[PDB]
Amino acid sequence: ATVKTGTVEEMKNCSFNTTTEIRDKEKKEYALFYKPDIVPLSETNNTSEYRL
Amino acid sequence: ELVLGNVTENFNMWKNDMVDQMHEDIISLWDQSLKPCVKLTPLCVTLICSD
Amino acid sequence: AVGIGAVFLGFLGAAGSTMGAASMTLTVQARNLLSGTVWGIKQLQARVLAVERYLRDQQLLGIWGCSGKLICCTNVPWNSSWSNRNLSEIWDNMTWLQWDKEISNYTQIIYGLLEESQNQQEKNEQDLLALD
Amino acid sequence: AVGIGAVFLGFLGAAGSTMGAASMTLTVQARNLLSGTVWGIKQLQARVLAVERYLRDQQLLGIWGCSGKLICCTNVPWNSSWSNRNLSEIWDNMTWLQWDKEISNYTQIIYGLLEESQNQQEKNEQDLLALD
Amino acid sequence: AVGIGAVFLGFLGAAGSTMGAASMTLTVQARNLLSGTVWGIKQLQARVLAVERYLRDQQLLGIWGCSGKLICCTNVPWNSSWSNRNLSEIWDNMTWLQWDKEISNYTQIIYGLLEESQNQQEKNEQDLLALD
Repeated sequence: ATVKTGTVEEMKNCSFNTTTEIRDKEKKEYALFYKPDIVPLSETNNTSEYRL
Repeated sequence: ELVLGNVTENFNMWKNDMVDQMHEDIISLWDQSLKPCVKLTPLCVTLICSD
Repeated sequence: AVGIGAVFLGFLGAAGSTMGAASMTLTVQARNLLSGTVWGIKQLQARVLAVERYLRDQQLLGIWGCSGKLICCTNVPWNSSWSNRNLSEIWDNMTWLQWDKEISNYTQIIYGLLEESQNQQEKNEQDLLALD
Repeated sequence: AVGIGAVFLGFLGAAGSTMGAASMTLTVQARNLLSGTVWGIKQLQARVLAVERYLRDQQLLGIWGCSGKLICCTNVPWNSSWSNRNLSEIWDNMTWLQWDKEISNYTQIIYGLLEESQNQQEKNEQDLLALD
Repeated sequence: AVGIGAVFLGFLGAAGSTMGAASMTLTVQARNLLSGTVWGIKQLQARVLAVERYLRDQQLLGIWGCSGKLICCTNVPWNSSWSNRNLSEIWDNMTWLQWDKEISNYTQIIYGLLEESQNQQEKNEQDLLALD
């Protein structure tokens, strides 16, 4: 969220594509999550990639 | 068939409850009859139209 | 208006007749108190209340005396403060619904008297049966 | 066949014995007419119908007389148009099931006679207790 | 503890009093045995059991005699093997709960005596009304 100590770094800032009302249109969107809701997505070179 | 004879009784049209039983029974039955039917969720696509 | 085949089969149909004349019809009301997805719960709840209504009445009739008799005397004297009419007004002038407007005051006083009259009578009969 | 521990506990076990000899078993039936997710609705509807079946008989016996007596007399004479048999055929030859085939005709004649027989008794007792 | 307005309205409240003293209070128990989404099934199942419990008790009382009497004598003598106490202990020293700890043994022997005692009486009465 702003790097630094585990008081701020308890928050990640994450972005993803949501499906809009229109099934064929997807929109990029963002939110903050606490580290315990998030797990590093595997199958990648230790990157910025995650899931719930 | 039963006309009550020498009785007189205080009826009311607007303070009446049985109208709300009709109203709740109507809504609860309408909403029940729709549950098994096709949701149109896949059809919220971009339509392209002309006259 | 009154006919003994149906007057209380749609309930109520004697209620204008005055209290003495109504008293010949009571059976037609008694025999009609108990006729017969979320609608399943509606009907079950409606039925089960109609049973408990009937049994709670039959239980009160049991405890005071009399056990099933439709009409009975009770050995509870009628108090002066209730005595506001000559008997002929009650039996020959008033309707049952009109009389209810009076004795709907103070009713549970009568039920307390009626219950305890039966206790003392069962105590007394028990000693007579103990001698017998 | 007959055995007062179980004959009517799975019901009906006396049905061939002839009408007189069956009269000793009635208690075994009287004690058993009330033994005891959509399946919950099937069971609740099964139970509540069995209660309403039972109470409606108790209401009828209560209205004709007799309030819980299993057997009683009634001050309705037996009409010649039903009297097609001598008493020995009834009590010593037919079964209850064989008897039903006759008096399943005209049954509501009898229930009209019985209910009014009681009304007139309760009226007549009321006058005597008024004089008492 | 004892008080006829509430003692058995939360049920049970005379249970410490000894059997002779508790006998004045029985009415308060009887008059309360029948008071009143998936939770609807839970409530209907509780009600329907409370009804069938109450009726199965009244059915037994009918069959033995007595159909509504709260207290009655029964023409079954008390066998020596149960007679293990003087009457004065039973009525003046034990509580109803402490007494139950004894005659909770073998109670069905007494029900077999009570049921059959009524049959022989109702047959005997029918032969007298057969000459009335």
